[PDB]
Amino acid sequence: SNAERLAAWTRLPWEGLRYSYNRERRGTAARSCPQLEADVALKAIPLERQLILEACREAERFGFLHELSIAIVEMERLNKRPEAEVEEIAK
Amino acid sequence: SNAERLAAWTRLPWEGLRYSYNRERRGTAARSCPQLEADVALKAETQPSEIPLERQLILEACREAERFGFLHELSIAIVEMERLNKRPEAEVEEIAKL
Repeated sequence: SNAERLAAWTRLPWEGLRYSYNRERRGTAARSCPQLEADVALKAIPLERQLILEACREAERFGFLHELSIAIVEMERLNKRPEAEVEEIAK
Repeated sequence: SNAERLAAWTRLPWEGLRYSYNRERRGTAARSCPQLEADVALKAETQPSEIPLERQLILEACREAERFGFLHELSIAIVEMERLNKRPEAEVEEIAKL
């Protein structure tokens, strides 16, 4: 789905991305960042990718994947991801 | 936090991982290995799940290191043990990004 594409396209570290997931999950019963990280540790693709992937899937399950994708693109542009590569995820 | 990252990354058995936890907890009020083992075993008892107890033990130990301020020392010790078991260096850099 688009959750996997988004998770595979991003270049941000989870250390940064976790703030956007935490922001856009507001109002939903999706897992917190502590819960996502703990579930990935307890049920043990590179680890950081797994966390991003689990976050994006959770956003899709709880209906805020579009909001998260907007925030990720914003963070990417803040870290100078070229527009030609933002074009890849806009489709 | 980085406790969850470390616990997810390590493949060491608790039988081995308990040594680095016990060595790096010196000087702190962190729980001993038997205290962690009894606590986690009871928690796994009161909430039965498919989660391997060893994975809960390791996560608890990493969280305890973070609480008492020796998580960085525990990460170094864990990586040394993993390197002794020939954990591929490409995987070591994944955890070294902390």
